[PDB]
Amino acid sequence: TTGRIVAVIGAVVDVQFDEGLPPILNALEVQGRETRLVLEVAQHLGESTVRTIAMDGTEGLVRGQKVLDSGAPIRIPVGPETLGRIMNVIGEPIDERGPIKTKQFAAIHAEAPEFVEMSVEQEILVTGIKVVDLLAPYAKGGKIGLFGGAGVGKTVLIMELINNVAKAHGGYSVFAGVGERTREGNDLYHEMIESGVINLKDATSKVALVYGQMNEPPGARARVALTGLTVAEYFRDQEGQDVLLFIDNIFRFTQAGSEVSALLGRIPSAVGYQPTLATDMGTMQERITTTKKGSITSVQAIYVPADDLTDPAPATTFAHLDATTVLSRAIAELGIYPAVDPLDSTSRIMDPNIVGSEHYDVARGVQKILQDYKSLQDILSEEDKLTVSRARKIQRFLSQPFQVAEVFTGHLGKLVPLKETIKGFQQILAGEYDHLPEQAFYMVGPIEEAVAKADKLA
Amino acid sequence: TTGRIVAVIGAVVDVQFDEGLPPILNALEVQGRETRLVLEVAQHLGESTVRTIAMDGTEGLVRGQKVLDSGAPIRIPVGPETLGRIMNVIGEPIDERGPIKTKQFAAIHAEAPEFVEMSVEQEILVTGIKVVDLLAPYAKGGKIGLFGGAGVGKTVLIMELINNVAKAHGGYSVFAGVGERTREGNDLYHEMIESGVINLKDATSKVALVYGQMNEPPGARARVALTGLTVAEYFRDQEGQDVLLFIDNIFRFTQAGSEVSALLGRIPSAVGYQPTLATDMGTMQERITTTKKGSITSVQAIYVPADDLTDPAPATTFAHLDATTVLSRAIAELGIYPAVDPLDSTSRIMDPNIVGSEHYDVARGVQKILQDYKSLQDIIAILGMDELSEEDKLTVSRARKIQRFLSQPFQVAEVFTGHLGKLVPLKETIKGFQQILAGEYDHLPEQAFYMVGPIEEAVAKADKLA
Amino acid sequence: VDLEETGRVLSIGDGIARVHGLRNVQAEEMVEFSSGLKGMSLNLEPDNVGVVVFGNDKLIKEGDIVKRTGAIVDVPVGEELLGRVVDALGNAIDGKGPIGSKARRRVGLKAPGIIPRISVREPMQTGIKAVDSLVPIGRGQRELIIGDRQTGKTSIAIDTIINQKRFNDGTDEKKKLYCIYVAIGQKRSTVAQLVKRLTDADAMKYTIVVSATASDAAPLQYLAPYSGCSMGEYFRDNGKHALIIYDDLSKQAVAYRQMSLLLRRPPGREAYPGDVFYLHSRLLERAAKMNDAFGGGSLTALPVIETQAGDVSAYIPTNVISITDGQIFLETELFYKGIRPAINVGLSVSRVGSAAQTRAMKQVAGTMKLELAQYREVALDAATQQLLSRGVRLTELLKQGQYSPMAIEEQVAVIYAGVRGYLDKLEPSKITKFENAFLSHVISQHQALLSKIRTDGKISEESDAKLKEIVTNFLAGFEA
Amino acid sequence: QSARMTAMDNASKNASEMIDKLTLTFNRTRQAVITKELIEIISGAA
Repeated sequence: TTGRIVAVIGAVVDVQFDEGLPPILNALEVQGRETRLVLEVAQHLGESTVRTIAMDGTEGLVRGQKVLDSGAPIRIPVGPETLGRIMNVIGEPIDERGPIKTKQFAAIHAEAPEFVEMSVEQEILVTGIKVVDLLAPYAKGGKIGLFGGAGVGKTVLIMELINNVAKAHGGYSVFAGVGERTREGNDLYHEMIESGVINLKDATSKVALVYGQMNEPPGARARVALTGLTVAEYFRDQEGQDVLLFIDNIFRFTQAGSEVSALLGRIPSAVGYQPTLATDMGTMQERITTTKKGSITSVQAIYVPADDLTDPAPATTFAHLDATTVLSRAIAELGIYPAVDPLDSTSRIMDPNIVGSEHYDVARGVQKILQDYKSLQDILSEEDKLTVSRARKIQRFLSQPFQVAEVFTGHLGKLVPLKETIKGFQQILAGEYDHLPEQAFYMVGPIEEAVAKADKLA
Repeated sequence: TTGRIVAVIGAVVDVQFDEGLPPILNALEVQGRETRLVLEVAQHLGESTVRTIAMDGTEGLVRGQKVLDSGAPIRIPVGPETLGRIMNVIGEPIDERGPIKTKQFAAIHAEAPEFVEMSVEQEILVTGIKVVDLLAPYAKGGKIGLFGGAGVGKTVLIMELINNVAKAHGGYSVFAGVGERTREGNDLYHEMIESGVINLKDATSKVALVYGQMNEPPGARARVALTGLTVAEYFRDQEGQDVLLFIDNIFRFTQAGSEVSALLGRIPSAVGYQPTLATDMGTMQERITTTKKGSITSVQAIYVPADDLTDPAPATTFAHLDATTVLSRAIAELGIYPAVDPLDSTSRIMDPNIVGSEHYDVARGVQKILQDYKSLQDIIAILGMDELSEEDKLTVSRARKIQRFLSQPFQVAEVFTGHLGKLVPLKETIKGFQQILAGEYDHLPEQAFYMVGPIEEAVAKADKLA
Repeated sequence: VDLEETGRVLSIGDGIARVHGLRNVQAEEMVEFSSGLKGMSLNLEPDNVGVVVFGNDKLIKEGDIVKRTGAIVDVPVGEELLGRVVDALGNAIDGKGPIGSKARRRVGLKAPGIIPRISVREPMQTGIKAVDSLVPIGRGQRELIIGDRQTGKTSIAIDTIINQKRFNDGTDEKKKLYCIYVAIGQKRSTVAQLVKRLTDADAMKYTIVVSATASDAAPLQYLAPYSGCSMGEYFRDNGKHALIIYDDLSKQAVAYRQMSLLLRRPPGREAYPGDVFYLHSRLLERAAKMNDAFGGGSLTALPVIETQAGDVSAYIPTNVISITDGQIFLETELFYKGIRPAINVGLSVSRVGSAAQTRAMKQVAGTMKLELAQYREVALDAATQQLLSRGVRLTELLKQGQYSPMAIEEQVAVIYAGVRGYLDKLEPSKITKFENAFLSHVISQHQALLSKIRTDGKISEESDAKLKEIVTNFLAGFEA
Repeated sequence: QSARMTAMDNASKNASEMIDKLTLTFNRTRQAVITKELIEIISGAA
């Protein structure tokens, strides 16, 4: 049915319908405008009028302008054809390559999996990255808080994750830019092309891109994480995959929700956040989980407002996180890449019960010896000298050449299997390689290459 | 005649009347409830409609439900047969012992004693609690307030005072439970049966109990203090006798008011409180008083939200008191019980012309050394005591011994301290702190002064150590 | 058409539906929406009824028909719920089919007054040494579990549930403890993992799980504790004993604050409504111990509160402390050091539990309480050298793994060794190893003494002298 | 020299614990200021 605009106040538009009203969350299509303008129903105001949030600018709108009820929430292209493409919150291509020709479309508002669909199986999603797999492993269906600003190799880590998960497991990735800076959205796209995770010439792309740029209205930036989620849900629920979902930034998801709540006249809660802060977060996060079909695992870049970890935004987000990856400038300036702080990064599945007994012991041994090395930095005996040289070789063996940084450097990038990582750090703790030099452990893959780097350079 | 309910939201019920409108404060009776449901008229809204506050839950009420005007405010039993009994906000027996057959009733709203009725008599009431007796003594017929955050020692202190004052007292007591633990009422009731201050077989009971606890909706919690007061007012005026009134906890009165105010649609005041916080408190507190006609020694436990003494509730309560005992969480965490802040507890009778120069001098001397210790906390927290001058080290050592000698085992807290309770005569309290200030025990270890009664116990304790 | 029994939605979109009609609806009556959602009549106004919706409001539209149920908001109760996972309304979410419960209780029923009660006297055994010895819990008591995120809060509750298996396998209904775990605001995966754990431990059969998770509407999270509590009261009022865990009340308060701000009620501290204390007070008051005339049953509650950075002085933490009968405080710093359970002994309190401790435990734990209180200021001269030596070994006995809660007599045996001085010559780093070796010895060899302590609830002179010889002879046998 | 080493080790530890305590007070105050200002604005608007 066709309604009529009765109010326009910024990105808030009221629409009157003569017959049956569109349910809350339904997408409405504004008639007679150059590009596509979607309005999402937020409230039934009474007297046949609904209040909506606009997905694009509202300038030029006239009272009485015709509006079409689509019959459903925002529906976007889902399938293999999303891989390598960039779409917006309403599923339109924004890479100037034409339609995204999927054989299915899906609603962006979808209930989180039910209790009966839950998997109790705790499984490590092997990334093939030594720092991560050993000390702060990712859990299938889990959420990982990615910390650190820029210049700490964030994007290269992201691209290698996409590369590795597709290579090792056979699962695809989805990148949701929530409040994406248009300049940085362009950079990321072309960097992904260079690394090979996006291929413009064939169907081998490993990521689907979903962008909600900063200059878009609150409604668009609030819903774009859901759009990305919906693309990921196809690969899990229709193709049985272990999918990766990147959300850059989770705070900007919260911020956009606060702005939408403000625009709808809802009274702000503590610190100015929306009263629906926790439910806004929960209805989104709970869709990221392990089910019987597969799993969506999510890496979420975290901004901490005012560096206050007790701020409602990070505090509410932390409730949903299972692990952290802390990218550090101090680790970067030491030349160790990835620049992951091996002591600050933690994981809930670092447990002798979930991961192997062999996994837990070695990782606890690596943690202890790195902390003890920092203790001995202030100040040695034969036992202390042995723990110092062991730890310095451990610091270097945590570094890794990436497959994504192969054309830039020329150095062969490495994907290291889990058991190869565990036994590598196990052979250093035992002092089996304290017979061999130190810098042979810097920027290598499996331990067999560190032995060969000592065999060649002797 | 009859009214009809037109609106219900929590404790607030609007009622329309066709003939004759009940004045503000009248008790209305809701028809058809299993247990008596009283609505108190708060406002006239216009169009023959009144806004009321319920004294019990409003679940099950329907628009159009009949309401009758009782022609009076809430009236409760008052007199000798309230003694040994427990009543609720509306004066109903809640002890399963049948009717309270008093000869008289009284409205729970009465006007405060006038200025002409005031007594200026100021006589010390010795508690046997060292901190109180020394620094901020209570007065007979005086208004006492016990300030404290969650779990710091308000109720233990009020219970120790009931133990130390009431038995030495010759008269009646009234305990009003206001928005506190129902199980604390059960404890008190049965302990009073065991001790015999409540007798179920005879007319010899010396205590009347009134309860409206934290299981109650806010209308009940806002009014139950008035119910308690009314019972005490009778004993003060119509018997001209010395009355003790204990209230745990009077903050709950103001908090309940905040809950109803939110439902009445008032524009809120600071920190979300009712705009009427101070006047509501004044109209209630001004009734809790000694008059020329009779004495009320009142002790009110005063909860402190988020430990914030500047919160409008506790902040407005101070000026209603003659003596204040302010408890501190920091002090409790150091192990000092009772957790009294010796530099934030005051009394109107702390006056050399009242307590004598010796008492006054030792008190002020103790407070000086404690304040001198306090304003060194910045440097001590960083560098420790070893950086201070010899002069300052001496003041720190004595202040720490005084801090400990201010602690005391309570008869009531024996399970928690592990020590037999102690009650110290005033003269012994003065002498003990006098000797410490003089440096007579500079040689003794600090821990010797911890959790003792008289100073001799600190000497004996040090002798066992070395 | 029937404006007395039915109404039409006027507006919806702030968690509240405004409904025209329903002239005969009661305050706090459950109503039913066309879509199948339930709601509570909150606001009775002259021209409309304000309805709180127990589900997503996308499912309600202007014009939708709303029907009276005639019933004040209630839930199914009974033994049929044992072994089941239900949502806040008591509907099965575990796919195990219909729940047979015929009886129902109002979720908002006021707690028993003064007279129906009696002092808590019966032990509610957690099987956790630190708790049962130093912070004892009685049946009827409310004991707050409080601490920062990931400090071991839920683990306390889970081990307590698992512990009851030994009584529940018996035939004496008075000794049994039926359990209710209320999940509020949690991840669905977390709850699923929880039931799996309970099932593996054969504890699910005496447990009801009520779940309103992170993606459930705020009014469902608000409701969940009250629903679970009513399911608990069924046992309390049937002369039996139930234990309820509210995990957690911080998230419930957040849910209520959402509802309250959307209703435009005036906020105060941290934007919470003025009735946020009452929200928790009316709930926890319902955990109670009943006198014999009322059947002698009980409901024990373990509410959970999450602190930010160890700050117990904040609004919601202090509110709940001012309600419960003590707290178990879990500390991040202790958890970080490897102290598990991460219980701060000195800061933890049981206000009413000592009367609900067996005499056997009362004995050895009172002297441990003394020996730890004398250790929390000395933590070298010989006078304080003994106080430090004893305190570190006692602290080692307070360490415990998960999922193996201990019989009270087994707890009394291990604490006995440290208190009487059978660990003094052994090094602190080897106490944990000694304990497990000592426990398997007393279980395998001396069942007669452990059985007698369990039955008598006391260590007599015969039991004390007999136990003296066993620990002496094992200490000589224990080498490395 | 031993005693200075000792005292300064303890002072640096006390400073650390005070930094944490003060940072927590700072951030509670920081949040409270924002919340209070907003409640005054909302009350004026309503």
